[PDB]
Amino acid sequence: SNAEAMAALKLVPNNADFAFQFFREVTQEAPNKNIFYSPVSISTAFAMLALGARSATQSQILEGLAFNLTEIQEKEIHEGFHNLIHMLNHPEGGVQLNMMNAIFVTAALALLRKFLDDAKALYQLEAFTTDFNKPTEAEKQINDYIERKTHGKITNLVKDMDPQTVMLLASFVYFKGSWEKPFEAEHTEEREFFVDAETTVKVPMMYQMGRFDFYFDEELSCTVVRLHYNGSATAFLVLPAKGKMKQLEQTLDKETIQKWSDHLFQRFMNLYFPKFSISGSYEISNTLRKMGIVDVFTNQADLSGITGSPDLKVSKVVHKASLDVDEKGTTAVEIMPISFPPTIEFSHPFLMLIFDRDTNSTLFIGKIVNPTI
Ligand SMILES: C[C@]12CCC(=O)C=C1CC[C@@H]1[C@@H]2[C@@H](O)C[C@@]2(C)[C@H]1CC[C@]2(O)C(=O)CO
Ligand SMILES: NC[C@H]1O[C@H](O)[C@H](N)[C@@H](O)[C@@H]1O
Repeated sequence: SNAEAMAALKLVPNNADFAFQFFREVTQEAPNKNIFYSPVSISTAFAMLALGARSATQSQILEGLAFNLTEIQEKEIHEGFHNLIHMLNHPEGGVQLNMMNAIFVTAALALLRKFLDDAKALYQLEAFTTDFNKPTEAEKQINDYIERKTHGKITNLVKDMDPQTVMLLASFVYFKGSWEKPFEAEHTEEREFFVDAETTVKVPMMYQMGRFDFYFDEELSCTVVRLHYNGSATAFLVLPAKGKMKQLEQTLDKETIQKWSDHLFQRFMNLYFPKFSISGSYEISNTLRKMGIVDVFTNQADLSGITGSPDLKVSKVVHKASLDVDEKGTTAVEIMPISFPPTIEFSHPFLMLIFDRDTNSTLFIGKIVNPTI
């Protein structure tokens, strides 16, 4: 839904499929914890490796990313992702996501100019020769890099790095949206959030009254509220009924998303939503292995497009996503609402799904069980 987004849009179902398989996988390996990551950022970091991959290494990357090579060209995927990053990262554009990919490669290996140029042009890759036999100084320099790159918002990407690391793939992304409809800060008050409930925490609960996109599904036992950001990003806030999270996790896919957005309608309501911040920080190898991306991690990797020899493999891929949510920030037609409008209060665990409306991509997937962690 942006026309400049032509190449990016060809990617829309494949990226959404990947986004939600990844989600299904990760909620299994960690069933009662905060989950927070950037699908678009993971998809983008891996497609970028595909630039340098050959044969079955390459085919597994692209397929595990949910592309079917018999129906889409490799040219189009890279064109797609270049168009996507360009739109998400562009200053004049609707998101300013500032999502970043970096590789840290052992000084003991060669790099091809062809890979460095292709990956810079397409994917804005920064690549660093790294002496992993100085773990202390490697760690400190990598974390300083993430810190400086994120204007302070993300620090401590890596800790205790194997001195035999061949290549670290880093993707990281910080976001704070500006709300199309701001919450009034005078009315934020600490209220109770029900984690367990053997557990209960106090959270600053924001408040706003007004017309918001809303939908209830009975099938899933979920209240859906959708809030726009200024620009083109939008947030779906999904409140499952007590006892219905496991079920929502196991079903959630892009068809569920399309159902929701097809059926949202503006409803006047009292909205209570926590002011909070969340990080997710993962080494994502297993998850991707389980999704069928195998050889890239093993000695059977063909990354010869990177080094010019079949000597490279991905030792470690760290993904860190970070988000702040608060009240901020910035007429002639106003509804005459019913006497006792509904109240929706996100005060028990919920999903937060952040998308771009210009490229129809999933920017963030959050499962918030405890907004004070
Ligand atoms: C699932 C969906 C439609 C089917 C598909 O294969 C890919 C997606 C993922 C992104 C979704 C999209 C549509 O639903 C419209 C959405 C929600 C979009 C993100 C932003 C969006 O354009 C809107 O929020 C407009 O309401
Ligand atoms: N198949 C074409 C596509 O993939 C290659 O690996 C090239 N290096 C890149 O520039 C191009 O867009």
